[PDB]
Formats: sequence, C-alpha cells, structure tokens
Amino acid sequence: AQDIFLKIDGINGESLDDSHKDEIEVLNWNWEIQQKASVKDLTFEHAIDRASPNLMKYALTGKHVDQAVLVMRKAGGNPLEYLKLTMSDVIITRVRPSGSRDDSRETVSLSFAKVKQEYVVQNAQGGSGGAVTTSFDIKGN
Amino acid sequence: AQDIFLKIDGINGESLDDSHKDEIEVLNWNWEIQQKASVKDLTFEHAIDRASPNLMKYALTGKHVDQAVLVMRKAGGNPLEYLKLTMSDVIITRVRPSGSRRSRETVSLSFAKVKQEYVVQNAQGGSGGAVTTSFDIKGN
Amino acid sequence: AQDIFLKIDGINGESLDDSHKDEIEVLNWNWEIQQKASVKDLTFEHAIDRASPNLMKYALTGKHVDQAVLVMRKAGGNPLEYLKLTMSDVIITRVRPSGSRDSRETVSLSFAKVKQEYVVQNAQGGSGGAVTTSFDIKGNK
Amino acid sequence: AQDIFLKIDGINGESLDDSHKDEIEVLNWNWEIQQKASVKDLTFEHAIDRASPNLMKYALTGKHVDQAVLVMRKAGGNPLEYLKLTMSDVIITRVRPSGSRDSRETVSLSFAKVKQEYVVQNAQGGSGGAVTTSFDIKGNK
Amino acid sequence: AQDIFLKIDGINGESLDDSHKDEIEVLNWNWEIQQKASVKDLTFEHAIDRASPNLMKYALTGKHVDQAVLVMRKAGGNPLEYLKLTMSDVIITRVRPSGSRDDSRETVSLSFAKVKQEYVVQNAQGGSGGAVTTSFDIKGNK
Amino acid sequence: AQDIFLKIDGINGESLDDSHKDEIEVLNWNWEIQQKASVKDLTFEHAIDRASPNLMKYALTGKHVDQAVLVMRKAGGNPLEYLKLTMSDVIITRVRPSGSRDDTERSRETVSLSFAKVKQEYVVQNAQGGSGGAVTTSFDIKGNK
Repeated sequence: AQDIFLKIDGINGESLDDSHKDEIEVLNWNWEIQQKASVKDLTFEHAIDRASPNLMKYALTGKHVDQAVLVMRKAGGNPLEYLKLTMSDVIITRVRPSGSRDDSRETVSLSFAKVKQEYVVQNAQGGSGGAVTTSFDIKGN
Repeated sequence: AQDIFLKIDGINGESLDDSHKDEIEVLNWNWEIQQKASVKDLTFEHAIDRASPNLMKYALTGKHVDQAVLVMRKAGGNPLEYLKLTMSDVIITRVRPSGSRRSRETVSLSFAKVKQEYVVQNAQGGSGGAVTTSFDIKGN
Repeated sequence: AQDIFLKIDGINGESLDDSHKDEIEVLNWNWEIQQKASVKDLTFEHAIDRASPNLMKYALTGKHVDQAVLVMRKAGGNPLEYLKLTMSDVIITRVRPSGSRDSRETVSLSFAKVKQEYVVQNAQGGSGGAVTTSFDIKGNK
Repeated sequence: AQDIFLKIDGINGESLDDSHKDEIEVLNWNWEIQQKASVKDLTFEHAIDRASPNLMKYALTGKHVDQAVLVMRKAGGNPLEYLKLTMSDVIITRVRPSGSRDSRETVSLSFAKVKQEYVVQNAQGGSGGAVTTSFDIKGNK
Repeated sequence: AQDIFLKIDGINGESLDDSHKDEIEVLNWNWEIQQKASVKDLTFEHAIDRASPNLMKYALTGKHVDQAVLVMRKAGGNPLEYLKLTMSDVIITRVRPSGSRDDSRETVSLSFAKVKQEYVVQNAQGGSGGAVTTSFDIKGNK
Repeated sequence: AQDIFLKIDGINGESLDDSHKDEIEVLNWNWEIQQKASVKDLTFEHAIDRASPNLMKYALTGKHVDQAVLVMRKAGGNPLEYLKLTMSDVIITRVRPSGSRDDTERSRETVSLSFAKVKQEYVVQNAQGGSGGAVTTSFDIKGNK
C-alpha cells in the first residue's frame, strides 16, 4: 500500500508524515487529457480533514492558489517518490463532501494553467534510476 | 460506527441522544459544489420518523426554516463532534419516502448561507484545532 | 418482516389479515416530491393478485377512485400502524406486470390530495405521539 | 418453479405438456402500461425453438395474427392456471435471437385488444374467485 | 457446451472440426429485428484468429461477400445442427479487437440483404425431427 | 498469461524483456472500426512508467510520431508474436493517469492513439506450437486506400 500526498499552497492537511507533514493525504486520484486539446480537472479523493473548510471556501470564492503538487511514494523499504505532478495557478472547481454512520470522504477537483510531471524509474535495488520530466503551459498553449 | 445528527428549526426528530435530543438521526448524507459557482442541494438519508410528515409539508409549501445544522460525532470513548455544517435560510427541496416488507427517506436541503467547522482530533482523542469558513451564497 | 397494506376503493386485494382483509399486500413502495413543487406518482410493488385485472382496466380507462390509503405496520408483539399515507382523487397511471418460470407487479398512483400520519413508538412498543400533515396538491393548498 | 405458456395462432412451439402441446414455453415475460394511455409491447423470453423461424418472418412481414394467449400455471399438486392474458390482433414487433458456446430469444408483441383473467387460489390449493377485465386499445374502449 | 460456427465466403478461420474446417468458431452471437421494419446488424464474438486481418480489410473497404452462414450444433452424442442462419450479400460493418495480458477476443458485426433461418427439432432419441424454414428479402422488401 | 508490448518512436517504456527492451508493456488494449468508415482511436492501458511524462507532452502538443507497433506474444515455451498491429503517423489523443493507496501500487494510465495507416499481421499456431501461416492486411485510412 503506497502513500499519496498533495501539497496545496495556503490549504494544509493533517498528514503526520515527517517528509510531507501538514499535507493532504490522497486516497485516490485521476486525471484526463483529450483532443487544441482539452485538459480535464484533476480529481482526487481524501477523507474530510483540516483542509475541508478551506477547500469549500476556495471553491465558492474561486480564488487562485499559487501551486499544487501531487506526489506518489512507493511503500516498503524503498520510499521513492516515483511520480510528482506539479500544477501552477490552481483553481478549486469542485468539492463533494459525504458521510455515513456505518464507517467520511471528500472528492475535490483542481483546475490549473500549468502542469509539470516528473517520473523516476526504480531499479532492482529499489533506488532511483532515470528521471523523466515534461512541462507544458496549458493557458499559454 | 459514528453518529450523525441534523437539527432543523421547527422540524423535530426522535433521537434519544442526551446532547442531541429531538434531532434527526442521519444514516448518510452528501453535498456538492461545482463551478460564479453552483451550490447543489444537500442530500441526507434518514429513517421515516416524526420529522417526515413536516418535511413533506414544508417541501410542498416551500416555506423557509431559519437554520439547519448537520453534525458528525465519532464513536468509542472519544465522542468528538468533528464536523458541524451550519446552513441558514434552509428550504426543503426534495423528499423521497420509501418502504419495504425498516424504511428510509431521502431529503434534500437548499440554503442561502453555509458555515463549516472541522475539529482535528489529537492522539488522546480530544479536540485539537478548529478550522471554520463561512460564505453567503445568496449575496455572493 | 413488517406488513404493508394498501386500500383502494373499488379495487380489492386478497389479504387474509384480520384487520386488513381484502386489501393489497404491498411488498415495497416509494414516493418522491421535487421542486410550485412537482409531486411524483406513488409507486408500489405487489404480487399479481385479485386486484391486478382491475388495476389494468382503471389504468387504461383512467377513471378516478375516491381514496387510496397506504399503511405500514410493525412486526412482533407490537403491531403498531406507524405510517398511514392517505391519498384522495387517485388515478392509476402505470401498471407493470411481470412473471418468471424460475410473480410481481409494479403500479404507480397519482392523486390530488395527500395526508401523512406518523406514530412514534415508545420503549414498551406502544403508541407515543402522532404527527399529521395534509396538503391539497391540485388546489395548491 | 411454475410453467408459463404462450399460444399464438399460426405460430406453434414444441411444448410437450399435454394441456399446452405445441405452444411456446415462456421462460419469463413482462408488460407495461403508462399514461389516453400508452400501451407498451408485451415482451416474453423463450429458448430458440420451432416458433423462431416463423416469429422472424412475421416480424419482418408485419402480418397480423388472430390471437395470442399467455397462461401461467402453478407448480406442485395444484396445477391451476391462475393468469390468462388474451391478446387480439397481435403483431410481432421485435425478435432478438442469441446464442453462446457455454440459447434464448426475446420477442415483443403488439395487440389491439387485451383481456386478463386472474384466478384466486384458496389455502387448500383449489380455484376460488375469477376476476376478468377487457379493453379495446385500438378502439379506445 | 455446444459448438457454434460461421462460414464467410473468402474469409476463412482456423476451426479444426472436420465438418466445419477453416470456419470461424463463434463464442457468442446476437441479432435483433425491430419495427417497414428495421433489421439490426448480426453481431458475433470470436477469438482473434486467421480471419481477423481479413475482417479488418472488409470493414475498411466495405466490400461485399457472397454469403455468410451461421450454424449452431448440439453437444454430446447427438451432433445435430439445430439452427442455420444464412445471410446473402453480407457487409462487414464493425470490428472490435481487444486483448489483455491476463487471459483475446474480437467482436464483429455483419450487415446482409437477405436472411434465411432453418431450425430442426430434436426428438427424444437425439435425432432430427421437423425442419422449419423461413426466408425474407430485406433489401427487396419481400 | 501472455505478454503485450507497444513500441512507439521517441516514447520509450521500461520493459526488461530482451526482445522488447525499453518498450511499453501493455496490460490491456482495445480498438474499434465502424461504418466511408469510421476508425476509432486505439486505446491501451499501461502502468505509469517512463513513457508517461512524454505521453502527456505529446497529447498536449499534438506532435506526430513516425510509427507505433503493438505486439501480442504467446506465453509458455513458444514465444510466438501471433499478432502485430503497425500504425503509421500516430497521434496521442488521450491520456488518463490514475492512482490509489488501496490497490498494490495502483498506477495505471489509459492512452488512446490516432493513426493514418494501419497494418495487421496474424500468425497461426499449429499443433506442436510452432508458427503456421501469416495473414497480413494494410490500409491507408487518411488516403482512403
């Protein structure tokens, strides 16, 4: 079971991880690009936490945040952050809180003007291999 | 298994909880906001109870109620009300009773103002930090 | 398992219950109201019985019946009728018979006046407080 | 497990039942009426059998058949035909054959007249009261 | 488990059955007719085989083939071809190949101008009983 | 369990297979043709790997790549490449990354390809498991030929 973190400027979570403290722990996420081209909002799901009141306020006001960084880290004895997705000029577009009394999550969508993706290859020893990075200015084409 | 309560002005439930007596016990609920922005009605599910006849009449008449407060509280030995969703100028918009040979009912709420309060729980199960945000939807 | 009954004027069932004889035994039912406001038809599901031929004929002809009363009663040693849904000026709008070799029927009801009665049950299983509301759907009252 | 039969004039099946020989053995069926009112085609499912080639031809040609009678009979030691749905001026409107290596066919019927007969079975298992209704769908009567 | 075969002129499969060699082994199939009337394309599913490259070219080119015959045969000790669906002036209208690492199938749809169905009833001994045959000219409305 | 590979010019994967080194290992794929005719994009699903950053860039820029070849190879003792789908003038049209903490290292990406020329080669496998007959078909989708 891997760990996924999301660092949004001005909106802190309650992650107790040493390397990603006060960040949002993301249970799952998805993104889509379709054909210039159409970039869909990045949707992630997290439990209702410290960031939930601020996420609703930003969604209603529509205020921009400087940057949002999504990180996925391998589990086990090789904690490699193999994927890092950096989003610049992020807008909160959708928040869906929910809850039940039988064992609460929240679905949030992010829209951004710039995106950078970094991937790290893991070798047999579990360390870092080669890093591939691509960037694009969605707003500026 | 946590406990969820909803306190609507003028519409009492039949909760036997000491601190939330005569409130609606909510089995599950959901809410959504989409992009100024569109605020969807808050939907909650509760068993058919004392509040059901008044919920139908308010839905049909469309009369406004002053406030509706949604509260979630943890279970176990640390009963912390970690989420409080306060809604002002609430309208009953949808009621969906159902039954089978237990019976539940789905109700939707529309409001002009919303306030959310979240309480962080520490390692001892007590209260940590409270984060509150407010927004007036009607007046933008 | 609880017992659900539906009394329709001129359309008798085959229930053998002493207090609810010749009524329609309802396996399940649902109703919906949406926003003046749009009142949806009340849908109930029952096995094909004596009322089925008359329900089809009324649906085709569209003739109004005087009153339809929906009652739910708890099981066990406390047979309390905790929900009574009285509908006036009832029209049969949908009939869906079905059958399988390895049978039930779905019927929808439209009405101009609705009244709901709920009874709270105490710790002894007896009657507590009764809450009743009424509305004239066609007359907008 | 009850037995369901369908007798279509000019389109014989391969049922080996003595009372319903050469009829179509219906695995399952459904019908719907909605709000003058809209009468949906009666859909029944049966295995691919002797009637399948004729059902396809009638669907393509659109020729009318005089009558189609749907019958359901209870199982056990009390073989009561408790439901008889008689359709006049029947048109074959839909045929869906299918098959797999690890076969069934779905057919829909359109008719101008409908007659439903229901027989109440008493606790012992004998015939009780019969309720019959009829309607002229094409003639609106 | 029965056996289903499809014989398309000019598009051979890799069936090893002696009676139906070089035909397409159909895993499953379906057809629909709706109300003069609308005849939907016959859709069958088969594993990716020798016929797949030729099925793609006919879907892309749209060329007509003379005949396609769909046959279902019972299993056990009574191998009776109880259903035979003959289609004339057949057009390949849809090809949907797919595959997965964890076990590949392909879905193909056929459009035809004439249709002929033959059904054979099976008696208690498992042999042939009565044969019922109907034909219709879809394009000619006959 | 068979092995599926996809070789895209300029977009390398991290396949450790000797015959298909630095290619994209495809978990599953699908393609569709409908009726001149409409050729849908070829959609394949793969784990988030070295090719993922470049697939996103080509999707956003819309730059054309020379060729993309999809290969399905039988497992067992006979590694026969029984299906080969060659696509010319390929365009990256869809990228759908996703992830979760629940499934074991859940990192799957769904990618769709648009191409102007298509070529399919199928190889029959005989009773012993060796190669049989090869069937090949080509078509110029953009040129209608």
